[PDB]
Amino acid sequence: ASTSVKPIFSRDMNEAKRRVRELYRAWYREVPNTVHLFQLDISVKQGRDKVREMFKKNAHITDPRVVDLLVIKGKMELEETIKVWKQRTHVMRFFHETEAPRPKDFLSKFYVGHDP
Amino acid sequence: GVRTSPTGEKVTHTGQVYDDGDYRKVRFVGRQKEVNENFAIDLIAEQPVSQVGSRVISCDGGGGALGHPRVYINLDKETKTGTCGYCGLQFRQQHH
Amino acid sequence: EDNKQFFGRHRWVIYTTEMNGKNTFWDVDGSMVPPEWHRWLHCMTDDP
Amino acid sequence: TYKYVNLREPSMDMKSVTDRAAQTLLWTELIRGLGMTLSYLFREPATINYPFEKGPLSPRFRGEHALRRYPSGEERCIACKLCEAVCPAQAITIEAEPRADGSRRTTRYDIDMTKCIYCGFCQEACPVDAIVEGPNFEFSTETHEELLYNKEKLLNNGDKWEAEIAANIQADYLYR
Amino acid sequence: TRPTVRPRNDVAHKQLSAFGEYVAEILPKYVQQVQVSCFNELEICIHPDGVIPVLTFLRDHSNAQFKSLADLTAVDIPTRQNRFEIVYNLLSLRFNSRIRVKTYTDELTPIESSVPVYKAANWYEREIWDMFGVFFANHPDLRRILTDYGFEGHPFRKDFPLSGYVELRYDDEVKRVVAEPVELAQEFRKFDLNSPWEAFPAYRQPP
Amino acid sequence: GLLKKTTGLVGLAVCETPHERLKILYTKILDVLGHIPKNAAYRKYTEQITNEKLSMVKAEPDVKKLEERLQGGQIEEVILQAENELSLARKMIQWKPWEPLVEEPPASQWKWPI
Amino acid sequence: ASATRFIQWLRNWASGRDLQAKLQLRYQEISKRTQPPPKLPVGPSHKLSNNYYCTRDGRREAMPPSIVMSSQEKKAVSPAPPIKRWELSQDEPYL
Amino acid sequence: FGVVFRASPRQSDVMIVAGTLTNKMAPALRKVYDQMPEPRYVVSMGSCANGGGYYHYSYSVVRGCDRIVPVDIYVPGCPPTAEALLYGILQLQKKIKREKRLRIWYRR
Amino acid sequence: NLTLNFGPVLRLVMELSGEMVRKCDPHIGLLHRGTEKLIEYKTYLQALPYFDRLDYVSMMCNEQAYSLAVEKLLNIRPPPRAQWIRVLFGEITRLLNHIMAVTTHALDIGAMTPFFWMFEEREKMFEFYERVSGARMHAAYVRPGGVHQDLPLGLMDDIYEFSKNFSLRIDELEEMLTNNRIWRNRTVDIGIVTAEDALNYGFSGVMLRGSGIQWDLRKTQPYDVYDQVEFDVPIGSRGDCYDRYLCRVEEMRQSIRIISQCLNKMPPGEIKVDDAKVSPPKRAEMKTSMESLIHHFKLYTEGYQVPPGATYTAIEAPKGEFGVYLVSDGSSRPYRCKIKAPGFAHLAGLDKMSKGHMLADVVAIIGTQDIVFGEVDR
Amino acid sequence: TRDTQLITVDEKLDITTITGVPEEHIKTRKARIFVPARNNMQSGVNNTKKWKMEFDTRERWENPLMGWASTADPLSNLVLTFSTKEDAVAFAEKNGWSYDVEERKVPKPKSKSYGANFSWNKRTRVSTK
Amino acid sequence: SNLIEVFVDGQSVMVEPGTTVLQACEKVGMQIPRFCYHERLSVAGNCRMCLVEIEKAPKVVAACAMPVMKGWNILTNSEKTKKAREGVMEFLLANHPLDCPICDQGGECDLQDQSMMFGSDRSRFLEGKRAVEDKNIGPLVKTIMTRCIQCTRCIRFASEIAGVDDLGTTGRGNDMQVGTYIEKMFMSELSGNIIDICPVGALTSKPYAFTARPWETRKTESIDVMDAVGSNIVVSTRTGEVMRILPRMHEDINEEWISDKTR
Ligand code: SF4
Ligand code: SF4
Ligand code: SF4
Ligand code: SF4
Ligand code: SF4
Ligand code: FES
Ligand SMILES: [K+]
Ligand SMILES: [Zn+2]
Repeated sequence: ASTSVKPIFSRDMNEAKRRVRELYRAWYREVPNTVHLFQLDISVKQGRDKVREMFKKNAHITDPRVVDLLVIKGKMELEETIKVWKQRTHVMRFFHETEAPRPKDFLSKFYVGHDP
Repeated sequence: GVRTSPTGEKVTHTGQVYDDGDYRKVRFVGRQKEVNENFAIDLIAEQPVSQVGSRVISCDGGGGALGHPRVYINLDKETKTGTCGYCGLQFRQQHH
Repeated sequence: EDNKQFFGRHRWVIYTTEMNGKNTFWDVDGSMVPPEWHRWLHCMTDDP
Repeated sequence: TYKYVNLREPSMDMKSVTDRAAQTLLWTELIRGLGMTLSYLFREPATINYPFEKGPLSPRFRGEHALRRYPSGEERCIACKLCEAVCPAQAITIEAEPRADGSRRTTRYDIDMTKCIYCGFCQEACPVDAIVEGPNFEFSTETHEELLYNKEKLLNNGDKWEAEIAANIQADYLYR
Repeated sequence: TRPTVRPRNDVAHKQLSAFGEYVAEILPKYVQQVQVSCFNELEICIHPDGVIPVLTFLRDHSNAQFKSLADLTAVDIPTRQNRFEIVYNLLSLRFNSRIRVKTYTDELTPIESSVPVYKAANWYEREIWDMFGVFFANHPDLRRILTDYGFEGHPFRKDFPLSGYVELRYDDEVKRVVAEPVELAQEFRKFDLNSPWEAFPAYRQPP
Repeated sequence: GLLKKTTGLVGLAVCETPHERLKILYTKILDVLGHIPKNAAYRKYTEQITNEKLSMVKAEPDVKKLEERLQGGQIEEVILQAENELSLARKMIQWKPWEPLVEEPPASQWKWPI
Repeated sequence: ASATRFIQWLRNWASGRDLQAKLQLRYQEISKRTQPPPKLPVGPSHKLSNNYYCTRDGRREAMPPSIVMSSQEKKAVSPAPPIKRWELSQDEPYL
Repeated sequence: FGVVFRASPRQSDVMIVAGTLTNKMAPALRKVYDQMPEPRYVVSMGSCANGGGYYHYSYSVVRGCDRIVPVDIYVPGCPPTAEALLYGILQLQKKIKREKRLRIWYRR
Repeated sequence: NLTLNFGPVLRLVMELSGEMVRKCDPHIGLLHRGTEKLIEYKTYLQALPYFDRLDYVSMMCNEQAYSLAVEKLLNIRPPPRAQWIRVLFGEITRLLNHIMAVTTHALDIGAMTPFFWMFEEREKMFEFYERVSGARMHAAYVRPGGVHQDLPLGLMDDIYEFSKNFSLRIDELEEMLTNNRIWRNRTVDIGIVTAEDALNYGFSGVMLRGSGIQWDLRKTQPYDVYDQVEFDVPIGSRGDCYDRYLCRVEEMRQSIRIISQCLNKMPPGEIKVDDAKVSPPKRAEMKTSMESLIHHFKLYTEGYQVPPGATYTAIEAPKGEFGVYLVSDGSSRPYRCKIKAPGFAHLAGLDKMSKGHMLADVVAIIGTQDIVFGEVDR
Repeated sequence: TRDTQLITVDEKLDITTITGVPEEHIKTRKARIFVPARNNMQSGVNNTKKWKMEFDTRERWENPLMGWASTADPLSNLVLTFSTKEDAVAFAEKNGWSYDVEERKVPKPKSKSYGANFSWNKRTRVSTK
Repeated sequence: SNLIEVFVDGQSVMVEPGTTVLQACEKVGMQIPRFCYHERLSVAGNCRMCLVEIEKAPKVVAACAMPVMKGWNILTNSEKTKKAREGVMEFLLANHPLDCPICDQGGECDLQDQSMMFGSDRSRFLEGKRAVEDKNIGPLVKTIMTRCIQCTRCIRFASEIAGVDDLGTTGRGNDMQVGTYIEKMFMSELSGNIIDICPVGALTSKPYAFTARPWETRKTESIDVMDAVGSNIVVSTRTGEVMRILPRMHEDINEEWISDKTR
């Protein structure tokens, strides 16, 4: 029917969620090695917080196929970090250290510009 | 026809000049403001009006293929000269 | 000019030692050639 | 049709095998290479004495953009924006209005010479030979802002290079 | 003759038409449409399930021997529900002919990797993944090939902005190259060039 | 004729018994085609071309003359293609292309321009 | 060209070839840099009659692709006849 | 002129950025610059390195190498002729000739 | 094993086992500029200069590939003189690329002197480009419909004078490389490709002819006036770097052979299609005729509309089969322009060709593939 | 009759997390799905055939150095073409953009008659021709 | 129930009696070329650019004014129809001035576009062109009347839509001129609309003169607030500046017109 579609890897959320945890464990265990090889100025705890935050923003997904892609992309990101294909600049682009915070309240937006 | 503003900055042929309180004048400190000295509006006024003996004259700017597209100018109106739309040259009809 | 030299070395300019109030005895620049001679010096024409 | 580059069988007769033995032991073919570079030592070098000598160019050479005038001093540009619409690098910015005497002229004509790809399409598209690429190729600057030309810089180039632009156009206008 | 018009080759149009029916008869399970353009180029439009069967037949069959994969690319048409069109350009040195094979997929449906058939598809599929976001199943090594490490988005999608979302810059405070939201000193000037008058009546679509 | 020294193609070795190699391969292709339904187009077309090539092998002893008859380049290139045809026919049995179309496209999938 | 006869012999012998016949430096055998003005020809469509554009319009003779098959006994065929075998060069078959 | 054809980065005095600087290549170029012993100069050659040129509006092009490293001479062209680049090297030599490192030190 | 990240525009991530190469993984994209996405925002004439800058050693052979594709969709035919100019400068360009390929390859493995001898010849061939277009490299001279301008008087005599002496220049290059045992040691039996692997890995050009495959698009699928010239296709026998080096050096000799015939058989006529809805009119008639000015105005603002369709047009560029898959939607801007760079498939096979070789052989293998990263990355 | 094993997925298609778009440009934007109005300067109707999707205009300011128009909006130049209204809404919904759909405006069929220019009694008679 | 059957290139289309050949071709998506016909003005039939071949009929018929008959087959793309369009285009451009680069209509001119699509690609006119004196009809509409192709749209719009019978044709033959004869200003609350209907650069917006080209403007569809009608407009902007205001078709509010204040 219309709702019948090929799976990427997972046939339902339960199988997809397994791959999410397997990815989280791989990421969780590479922050100390990443913070060491790249000689980052951040701590391991805040490096693991960023991993947690990335896994949290897209936590409302219910389509098994979308989850597979998010894990496929997540593994590609992990492979680049482990292989040291990335450099110190690429690892630190998750932290946005150079752009001032954009205020989220209505009044603060109203003073600075026309954007909502 | 370069005029100078009260502060001293040259006015360009487009009429551009920074006001007195404009901070952008700081780019010319230690440097200069490049202003072309030959104002086109003034040089095309110096050209004499051409007296032709027909109602319609054609201008191609001079030089044949090196000029501008050839256009025909109507000279029936005796209260003004017929100006070429591309090059500004003026024409008049002899005693009519 | 020396037309017995091979193409490229058959024309050259010895720059002035003073141009527009600047001492160019040792400091010479390729942009000091005026446009009329620029054409002849770069072989865009045969007529100086 | 085709040919084989490396499909020859070396002779095995005793003379040929000894000719190859002499080449290996006595380095004969390595000594031809020495002869070919000793030849070049006694050839006149191809170097020219820049900046006193210049590399040859042609009237079509595409160099620094410039804005031209009619023989009367009037600008040739009538703010049509065909050059702006064809610039592949979108390096031309034009604004226009009715001049004080009613003429159709630009109030802005900028070329970002760091966006320009020096392709000459603008001078192809101009119906009045206003914007051209002159013969100049020595205008390197020490700051990025000196390469953002406005209408004054381009008009100054035209007055500065008209004597040479006009003769280059006269030499090549019959091919275009 | 007519000096300014491209001469037709009706012999090559006939031959490619016959071979198109040949392929449509031998693989009815996948072939969905066969067409020959006015300049004699054969296109076989297939179901995505037939990527390996159809390509293998064209590579190995004695009357096809399409042993070169000239190119493999994708085209993004957002108006279709299967927005991506996967295109295979094959060459046959035996019969001195070319054939084009087309299929389709969407942002989520995998396509089968044709690496087992043509080894040349290894990098072409990575470029399709990198630039369009089409996932190829059973690819030996699938990852970005052209985009910067950690690049977000797929640039060749029709909805991806031309200048992207981030630009790089060296920050002296942190002593490294950083990425920030893109701000252009001069915005790209969008020209609307289309003429309001129909150019080619032969391609008019029904009302 | 005297056996050639090389086929000219790197990695393609010279075959010393081309006729016997082609008879086996062609006869083996026909045997595999017997497992395909009679109405399948792949059966009808592959048997037709295979028989023509097999007829030429049995009808011409000279290798150079056989190569011109078959129009497949060096005889070693004909043998390699017969090996590719044989591996293709085996795989078609698993694919079963002769079946009806798996699915239809959406209404305007192959419409150009949009 | 300004080299003396002696150095000419030395360069020639070391190379093994007569270099003075083919010098890599261009002397006065190249075209003059000021040429006479041209007068280029016109194309086949420069006519005053019998030149309607509907009879020489290539773009409007393009047609949409022919649909040989769609989803909305006989002899087997190949895309084209087998490629004819190449012939060895008569100019220099073996380098 | 004394300008060797190609020196190793650790023996080099001037860096010629000749071509398009993409985002993927930007950190590599900065690292080579940071490892150049001083005095060090940068020559931006062509429109791509000057301001992005033909690819100014691309998602993967640094809009001018002068966002990554400081630039001493900009050479316009696409490409600048070999003579135009040479005119830019001779302008860098004239720029070194105008330095006053010891005068500034003396008057400090 | 030892992992070396040979950073830079090529980044090789090799896995060495002693002195042998166990795995070569080219990391590319250091010159990816989004050319294909930019072309979608340009008219067809505006997208032409983008093709000079893909294989920037064979500039006027890239333009011809694009022009043949747009002409195929336009259903027009460039005039006969324009096709002889396009075949004359196609072979001058092939000399430019093969000088850059052989000599840079030689310079990489130590031989630095032939680079300077032949780059004087390149300097004289850059003058032919500058006398027809005004640019030394990125001419933008070959266009859909023909060429921009006609050859200036005196050029063909200058091409003849250059072509007389060029065989002697190749003979001097061969006195340094062909028989030199050190050069043969660096190239013979290095990077061997079997004819079947070469076809399946998408190779083209001398990457096939070096392995004995008899294929050349100039003879099997001729374009322009290549069917009216006589030349030979050099074929290798071992599939190695040395045979590929001999194919390239022999192709330069055949290019001089073709240039000799273009100069003699150059016909008269116009140099762009006499159809002012595709090719702009002469400036002389753009300034006198109303129709001409209208067509000049619209060809330089909107451009010519191309009928809807899709073509894969390919040529035998010096690097190999260069083609474009060009999709038209009926408007004046391309819908899709996929570029098939021959080096993209070649460099993908570097890993296979490097198996069982030492680290210093990887430099010779990359040279024999004739890789330019303008076309690999696009 | 596909051999490939399919699965059931009953949820609205949504790809916002796998497109790489910053969250600021998915939630704050306002798509507009419309058929472009005819350019009133011309009578051609060949630009009113397809549906377009464009986004809400944002700030453009004057560049201090040259007076050029600057922008910080990555979607300012983005325009998409769709065959029908439905397949344009479908694209917006899966990308997460809020949208406004404007119904196509087709010219009303007119009753035209040349003879009415010379009417005996009615007011349609023309004074000049 | 009264629909008759007519064919357009063989395709059957049912049309109410009184439908013209042009209208019947618009029911199959074909737009016949036109200069003098405007669907909101009275039919004129004097540009002859709409001539189309009726199958079996020796003479081409003005599609804008010819009521279609039962069973007619309208050959909109035959050799006879295409040769009729090139002849008429050749006559329109014979005296037209080489003004495109200085003409505000360039890039959105129906004479340009239809010349590219239906006219020839070169000229055989070897004579001198006609030049025409200019008329000052107020501060809102600039008139360069050498660009006029004598289509009479302005005359009909003023007479029928605006109710001002001040425009007309004085003279005869090739010297026929459109204007007011006397020195008079066409000052009407709907006067600015003659700029739009005029297919050429003869009538242009004087405030807008020379400021922009059509291809570089961004078009925003919004509403007018100068009055309570709610006229639909398009606001043309370039580089963040407002350049001009154009009408937008709404059949129930303003058709395709706007007032001078709105414009
Ligand atoms: S030469 Fe090319 S890039 Fe430079 S301004 Fe002219 S059109 Fe633009
Ligand atoms: S320079 Fe030429 S093309 Fe550009 S706006 Fe001026 S007249 Fe038009
Ligand atoms: S030649 Fe032009 S396009 Fe190529 S790198 Fe240099 S500036 Fe960029
Ligand atoms: S009205 Fe049209 S054709 Fe006439 S000059 Fe103006 S733009 Fe050109
Ligand atoms: S001025 Fe314009 S609307 Fe009036 S008759 Fe002339 S072309 Fe037609
Ligand atoms: S539109 Fe019919 S004659 Fe003018
Ligand atoms: K108008
Ligand atoms: Zn004039």
